Amino acid sequence: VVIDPSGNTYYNWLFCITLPVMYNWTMVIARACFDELQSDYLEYWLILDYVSDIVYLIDMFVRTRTGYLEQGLLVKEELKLINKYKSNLQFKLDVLSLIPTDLLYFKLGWNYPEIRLNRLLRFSRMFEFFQRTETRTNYPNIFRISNLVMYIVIIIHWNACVFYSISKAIGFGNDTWVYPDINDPEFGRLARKYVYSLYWSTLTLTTIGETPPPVRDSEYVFVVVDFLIGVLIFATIVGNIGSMISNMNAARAEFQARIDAIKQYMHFRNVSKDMEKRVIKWFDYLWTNKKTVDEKEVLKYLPDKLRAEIAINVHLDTLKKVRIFADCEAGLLVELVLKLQPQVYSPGDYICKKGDIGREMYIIKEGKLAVVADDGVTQFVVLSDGSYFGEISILNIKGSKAGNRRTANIKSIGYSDLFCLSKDDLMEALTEYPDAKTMLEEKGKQILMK
Amino acid sequence: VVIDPSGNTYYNWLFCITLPVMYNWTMVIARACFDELQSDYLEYWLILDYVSDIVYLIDMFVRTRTGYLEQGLLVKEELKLINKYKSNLQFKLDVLSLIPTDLLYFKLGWNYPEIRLNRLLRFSRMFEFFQRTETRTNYPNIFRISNLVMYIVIIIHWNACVFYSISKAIGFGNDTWVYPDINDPEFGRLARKYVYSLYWSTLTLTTIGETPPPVRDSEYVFVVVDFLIGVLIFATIVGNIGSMISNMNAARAEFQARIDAIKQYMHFRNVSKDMEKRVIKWFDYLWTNKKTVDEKEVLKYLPDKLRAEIAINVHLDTLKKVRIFADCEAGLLVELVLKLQPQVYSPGDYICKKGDIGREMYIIKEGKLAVVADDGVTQFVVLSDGSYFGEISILNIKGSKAGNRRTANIKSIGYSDLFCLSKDDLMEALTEYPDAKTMLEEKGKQILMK
Amino acid sequence: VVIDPSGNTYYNWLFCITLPVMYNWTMVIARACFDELQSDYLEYWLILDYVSDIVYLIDMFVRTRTGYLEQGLLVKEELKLINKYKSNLQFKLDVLSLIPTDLLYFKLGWNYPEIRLNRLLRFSRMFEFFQRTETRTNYPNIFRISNLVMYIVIIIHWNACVFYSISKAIGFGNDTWVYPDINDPEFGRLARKYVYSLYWSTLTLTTIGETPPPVRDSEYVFVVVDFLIGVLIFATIVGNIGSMISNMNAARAEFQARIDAIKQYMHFRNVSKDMEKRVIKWFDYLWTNKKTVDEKEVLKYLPDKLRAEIAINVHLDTLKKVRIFADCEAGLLVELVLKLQPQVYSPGDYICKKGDIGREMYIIKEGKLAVVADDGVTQFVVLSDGSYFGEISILNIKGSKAGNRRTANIKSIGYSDLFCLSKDDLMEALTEYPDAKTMLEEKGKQILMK
Amino acid sequence: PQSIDPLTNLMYVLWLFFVVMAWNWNCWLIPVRWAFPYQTPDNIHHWLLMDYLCDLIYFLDITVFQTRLQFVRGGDIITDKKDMRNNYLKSRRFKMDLLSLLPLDFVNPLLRLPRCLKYMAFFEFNSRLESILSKAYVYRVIRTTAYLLYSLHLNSCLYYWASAYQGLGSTHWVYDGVGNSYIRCYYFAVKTLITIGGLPDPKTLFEIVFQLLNYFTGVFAFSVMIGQMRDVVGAATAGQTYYRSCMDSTVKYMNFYKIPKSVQNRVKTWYEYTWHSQGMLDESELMVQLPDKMRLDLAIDVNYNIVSKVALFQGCDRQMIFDMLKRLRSVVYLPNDYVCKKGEIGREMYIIQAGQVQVLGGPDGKSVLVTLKAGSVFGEISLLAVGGGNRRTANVVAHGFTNLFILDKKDLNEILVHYPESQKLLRKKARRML
Ligand SMILES: Nc1nc2c(ncn2[C@@H]2O[C@@H]3COP(=O)(O)O[C@H]3[C@H]2O)c(=O)[nH]1
Ligand SMILES: Nc1nc2c(ncn2[C@@H]2O[C@@H]3COP(=O)(O)O[C@H]3[C@H]2O)c(=O)[nH]1
Ligand SMILES: Nc1nc2c(ncn2[C@@H]2O[C@@H]3COP(=O)(O)O[C@H]3[C@H]2O)c(=O)[nH]1
Ligand SMILES: Nc1nc2c(ncn2[C@@H]2O[C@@H]3COP(=O)(O)O[C@H]3[C@H]2O)c(=O)[nH]1
Repeated sequence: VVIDPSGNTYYNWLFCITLPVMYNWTMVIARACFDELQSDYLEYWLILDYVSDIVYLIDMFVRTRTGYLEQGLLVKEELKLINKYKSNLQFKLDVLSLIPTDLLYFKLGWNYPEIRLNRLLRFSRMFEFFQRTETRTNYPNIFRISNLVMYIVIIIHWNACVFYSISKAIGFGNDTWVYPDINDPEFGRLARKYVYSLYWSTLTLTTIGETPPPVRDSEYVFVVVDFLIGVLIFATIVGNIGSMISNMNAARAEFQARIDAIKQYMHFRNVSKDMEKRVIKWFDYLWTNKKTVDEKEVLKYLPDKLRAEIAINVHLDTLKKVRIFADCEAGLLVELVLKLQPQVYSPGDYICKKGDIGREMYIIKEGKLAVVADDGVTQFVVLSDGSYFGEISILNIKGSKAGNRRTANIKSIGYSDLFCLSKDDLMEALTEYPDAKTMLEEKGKQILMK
Repeated sequence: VVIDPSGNTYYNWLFCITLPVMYNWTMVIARACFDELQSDYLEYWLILDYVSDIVYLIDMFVRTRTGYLEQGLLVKEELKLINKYKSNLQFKLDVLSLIPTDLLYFKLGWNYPEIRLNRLLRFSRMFEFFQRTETRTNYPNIFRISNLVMYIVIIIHWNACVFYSISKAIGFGNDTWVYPDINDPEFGRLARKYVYSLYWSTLTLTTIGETPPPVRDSEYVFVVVDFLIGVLIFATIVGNIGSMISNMNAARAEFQARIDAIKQYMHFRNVSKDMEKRVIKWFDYLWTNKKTVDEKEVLKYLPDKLRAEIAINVHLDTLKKVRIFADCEAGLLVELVLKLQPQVYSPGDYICKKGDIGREMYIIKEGKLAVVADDGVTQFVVLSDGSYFGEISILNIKGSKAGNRRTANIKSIGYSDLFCLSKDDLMEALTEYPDAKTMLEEKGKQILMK
Repeated sequence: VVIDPSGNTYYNWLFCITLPVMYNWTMVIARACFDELQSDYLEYWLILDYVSDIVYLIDMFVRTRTGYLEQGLLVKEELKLINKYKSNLQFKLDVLSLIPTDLLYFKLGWNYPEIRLNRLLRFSRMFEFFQRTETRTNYPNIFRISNLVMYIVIIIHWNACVFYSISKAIGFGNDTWVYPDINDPEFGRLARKYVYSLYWSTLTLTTIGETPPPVRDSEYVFVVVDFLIGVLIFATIVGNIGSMISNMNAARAEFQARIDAIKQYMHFRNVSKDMEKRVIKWFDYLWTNKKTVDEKEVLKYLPDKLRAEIAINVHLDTLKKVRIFADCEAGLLVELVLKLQPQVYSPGDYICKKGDIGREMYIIKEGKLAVVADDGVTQFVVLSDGSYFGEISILNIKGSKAGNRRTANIKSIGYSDLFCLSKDDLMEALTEYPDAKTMLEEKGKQILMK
Repeated sequence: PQSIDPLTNLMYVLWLFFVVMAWNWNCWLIPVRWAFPYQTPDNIHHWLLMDYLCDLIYFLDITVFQTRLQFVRGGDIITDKKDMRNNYLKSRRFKMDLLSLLPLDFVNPLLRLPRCLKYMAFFEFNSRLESILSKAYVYRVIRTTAYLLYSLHLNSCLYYWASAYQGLGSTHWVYDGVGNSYIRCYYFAVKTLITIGGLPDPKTLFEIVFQLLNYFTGVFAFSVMIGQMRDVVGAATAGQTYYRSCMDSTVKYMNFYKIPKSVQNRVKTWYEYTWHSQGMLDESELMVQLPDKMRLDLAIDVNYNIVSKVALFQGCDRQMIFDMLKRLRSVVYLPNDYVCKKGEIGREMYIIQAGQVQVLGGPDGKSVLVTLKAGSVFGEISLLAVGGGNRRTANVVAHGFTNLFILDKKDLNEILVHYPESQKLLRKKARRML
């Protein structure tokens, strides 16, 4: 065997089949419409055509060898793959694209390469490669812009070829609208022919005009049709690129929209300038360290298994430093990693207050936190990263005062990026391992007796 | 009987009446402005106009026979239908359409066919047919794009007629802006007249220019007004076409935005290459097997009974394969099939694990799941489609060995799509019919002892 | 020390370093392409370049003084800042920018200003200043308009310089497409050269045409590429403008859609005309007084302490008037204001009805309350802003005339906006402050005595 | 009248329309008089009379008319004559109007540019015209069109000023000097801001600079107008687009699983009927956006009277009734569809908001025991049961498209735990019938 379509090997072949398909979509019509392009480089075009046909045979062999999913499992039986490929429309499209029409070279002559206007029917491989690349690549917006620009270039090139063909059918130099006479030394060059056709197609499709007016009825009709194509088909792709470039920074746009909403609220409510400055400073801190993205609303579309694996992988350094789990067997961390809720606190913020009925336990991942006195000046113990706290009020223990209240108050010396484990969710996980329960209770009694 | 508007015969008659309306909106103004088109094919236009008037009369009759929905019920008696039609504005519009203005052909000659502009007041029938066609067809966005392109064609054709009539009023060949002299044999042809008028209409509406500038105040006013129309009306329709094209790929745009957000999150957090490739493989699998669409969001606004009718047909094989459901429940399955939510599991993962709290019951749709002891080196048995598991953690048996915890773990080989049945949803759907549950306690009694 | 990034002095230096980057990104290519611009103002350009290099050196020094955050604490150690700055790519970019290439002026003459193109690599400071401005400005959409306009001006200026360089390489006056001969005193003016190049670039990049057609093949290629780039740029402009417009009308169009939806709901449901009129007047009052925005959705991204003190600052006039806030405890309000949900009531509405079980306690910030009898005419007592009621039903008293019931018919005279506070959340706050609890119960007993 | 309120009293709308016409005359007629020579001494008296009439309208509005508007202060509408005048004096719009009316004697029409500063009256007029008339999107289209026309107007005036500065007929770029002399400059403006092209090329430096700046300004201006038009037509058809998108999403969902055409036709018919009757696809989505008091009042108006009549619900707390109405869900049943089936249990209370249902009885059904109309309530006894111990005695079939408000068990039961007196009263009523 199978090719494993979800694997990297199948994707690597998708690029190797996209090149002949793009060449057939690009240069077959160019050779068909520009006679000098086909005639001058006939050996090169024959070599490229043979290479593309060979890659087409290899692609058909791969599609016979590729494995689909039945009952959720990959199919390794060869005959089943043959039946699945042949029953699909893709086999018919590949066969129709690979009908050998080169024999018509012996009938219609070497100057008719439009007989290969079936080999671009295998656009499905190119579209599949574009769909797979868009998921795989690290720059999806850049790739989407490049793909749509490639579509624009293909459309303009095809319109240039069509305009040159219409000039050829009507006759070069017969009218002011058509391409000038081939006998002209300046306009007889193949490069000049192609680039003036491209210039005319660019003017017509990009709604510029600035072309000689049509003289014949067919010329007027084709100009109307091509301007309608430029207004409808071309300009829609143009607007899509405009929206995609405008929406490259979607997360930044959402963050800025939040900033505008909060600033408009503060301006309407006549909030003091100091508070507005503090809000601006907080949001600058959020944006500078890339804390503006929320993985609760981003990873919620992922499955719970894969989301839990990502949460384990991202925070692998900070949970191993926590002494309440990942110690006896390094297996408890899997259950409570999904229940971690990340919170960010400003400096000078009292995360825990004395006497409050805390409904959660806070696990420090980033930032330095201080155990504060009653006045707010004297700090006893400075808590570094990986140090758990707030575990007294979550569970009641016998022989303790203020079981549902915090024994001490905790403030953040600087910015702290710490998780908060809820009271109810920890009870479900802690009942599995009694040793962790009694260790937590012993530590709580040790810190509560004084 | 009576004609039901929701019936197929009403849609067929809408199609049959739209063609006279489209013919009147296209050809009446063309014959009014291009007089030769009125004179050359008078024996054809008279027959077509009489046929259109006959079909208009038959449509007027149909509207005295079709029913209307009052209190959610269709009216059957003819007298109330006649009164409802005659009391509506549509009867006045139809009467104004079928006013015998063709008798002015005797006074005004055959040269002036613009006496049939009153017959464009049946635009409501054409708009209603276009509205009804959108819901009926399988490709509605494509039809809407085609309808907007048709509206563009109508506007361009009408502008061409207006430009030709204005040139006729000013004088042919008088100026460089107007249509040239008819006595010229190149521009004297009716086809040339209409095609050049369409050329001017297309370039002026699409804001192309590339036309001779106006030289008179009236010409300047018409040119300014027509570019105003092209900016305000034409560009609005083009933007609507772009909007429908965007709505074609709205699901694609949203899913790719989710993928881009997840990848951008994973890019900043420095997630390992294996996890990133696993996420990419999962999303590529979702795209390849067309599992991106979720039935919860799609079927959000539906009645419970209608959603049951939909969901029974989709999941007919699975609920008939399971022994306990659709064989002994006798109506409970209708309640279950709404509460079941689809979920997909990657190969090799553990859907459920020993010692973990179970909040939902799992029903296999198209997956291959196995029962393993600790690690998965050996499998006791494989679970095919329709087999159910995970009901023990939902409800417990009297004298249960374990309470509110999972007895065994199920590993997923291959990509398994399967239903999930939440504990509270199962409680709601199970308290209604306690009778069929005794098989579930029987199975729990058999499997907990071993 | 060190310079904090969040401080205003870092913003000031961002502006003072963006100014030479503004100068370098625009004028360097202009002097490189327009040789008369460099030759005539050589003293001014040398002075400005030396000033820009000095500012670049000071910016490199400031980057060493800029303090990042480790464990959420500002890094005030000089050696750590030096090691952190030099490790980043920005240090390499700053070194490349400040590489001395003015010494190449001796080898290459005074007519080669493009040796300073390495100084364009400090664009990061420019973009950092521009994104810092967008967050802190009070007019974000005006700044976005200015940013987009300046970007378009920069790109048009660069394309004008490219066109002038292409004309210089081809030769002035050799073709009609290139810039005309510089020996002609009208075309030889430097202002004329720059202005016509900018005009050509504006025409090409904003898709207008109105330029002489290309003569050479290279001119055709450059014009096609420039037109395609200009189409993409115009699309980006249109997308940015539409997004900005959508954002501005985000709240207003949503509110108008809500108005249309509620009107259609009332027309469908046969809602009484009095209630319909009252609801339309209610929505008009909400929109005119700008009370349609909600504090929960806008401020949910803020920290809990920051949001709490913002809610204190907005409602500072009414919280001090309440007898429970800033009267005895002076500090209960900071933790209790988060639990207050704002609500609006139309004239004639009933806040509470005698004989109904109490759910929340009401705090008045604006509006007038009637406290009407059962007849609907007489009022026992009028309630003003900053008052509280509805607390004696939710408070539990052993001896009460009415048990857990409202004791009066509260009527809003007109459009009263209140804060509702749930009973259980109040009991969470009341237990921590027994002094606040006792006086509240005493007031309840006193008001229940009569 | 001494006191005038903006919400009603359409004479206020009419006067404010006259003020907007005066402001439009000032905004549109100052640039065409400053640039063009149309302000000839032959008809200078007409221009002076129109300007004096517009100034009279401005003076009347600022002095005698605006001070009569009643305002809300702390939720209370103030009717006193002195208080309205004081709040007007404290208002920003009176300061803007007073800055608009300034005496500039010095005939130059460029001295009346303060009169264009009375723009808040136009925005207020826009707000009320969005309020008074239904289908307000056409007024927004007209307003965006007027903005585009005013931009073209200003560009034409600037172009004529530039042409007169260089001299009419001096070269091809400037206005040549024959014709209406305004439609030509408006043609230049419409071909410049929208950037059609086709205009004569500029020769001199001033002309090239003006053409450059005009094209660059017009690119952003044209983008602004097309964005405003696109936003307006999107907001006008936002509900239609959303309903269509949901409908085709459902259609492609049923087509993906090869669902037979009968079920698909039923779903499409339900979608069409719901969109044509309700005007919206969901009711709870609109309900949750409204305030709690407004949602409760809407619940009381529609069906509190219907709920109050039924005997089982009698004796309840008033808030007990008010809470259940907020949880009634509107469901549309197609014609010839069974709302209730014999042989299956019932847990759903059915309130017929619209349409009629038929109760089926006799041998093998096929007979109408009763035809319950709108406002009839059936299935209430199914609510008060232990759960699964009750059955539908007869088939209930929707005779037509019927809209029913439904309340179901375990949704009423969670309201019972809120009110214990209602809990025990309903338990006593339930055990009394059984
Ligand atoms: N009382 C007390 N708490 C400490 C000390 N060191 C760390 N803590 C943590 O600070 C936390 C504050 O909230 P809790 O009382 O819930 O739990 C407390 C402990 O987890 C200490 O020395 N004394
Ligand atoms: N314990 C056990 N469970 C099984 C077996 N075969 C299938 N299962 C199912 O696996 C499920 C795992 O979750 P539960 O313990 O809730 O319920 C379990 C059973 O439904 C088996 O042989 N032993
Ligand atoms: N009983 C009573 N309550 C009043 C009076 N004036 C104001 N109130 C307040 O109105 C409130 C209505 O709800 P509650 O009965 O809970 O509490 C009531 C009191 O707080 C009064 O004169 N008598
Ligand atoms: N069985 C029966 N039901 C009727 C009749 N008339 C009205 N109904 C209503 O039909 C309803 C069907 O469901 P329920 O049994 O809950 O309640 C029934 C009554 O409300 C009748 O004559 N016979």
